[PDB]
Amino acid sequence: PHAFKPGDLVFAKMKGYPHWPARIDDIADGAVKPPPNKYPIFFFGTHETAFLGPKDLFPYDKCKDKYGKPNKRKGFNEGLWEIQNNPHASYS
Repeated sequence: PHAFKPGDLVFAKMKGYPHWPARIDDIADGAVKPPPNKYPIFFFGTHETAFLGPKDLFPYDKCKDKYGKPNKRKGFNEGLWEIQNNPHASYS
């Protein structure tokens, strides 16, 4: 098993939110230097971005049984559709 790379599918954990379907984005695409050992995360559904370290990143194939369940939070269910059906699309 390897370090996280752009295009990796995850659930990403932030405080006040459930584990959220997300992907690792490419930094070589932005014009922004990431904090040390943090990754640019794109959240499905909301189409928001944040920087998160590996402790908040849960690989999607391993964790979807547990986290890949409908939620009432705004964007979550759309985000589930997007990660399962077109995770690598332009949502921009």
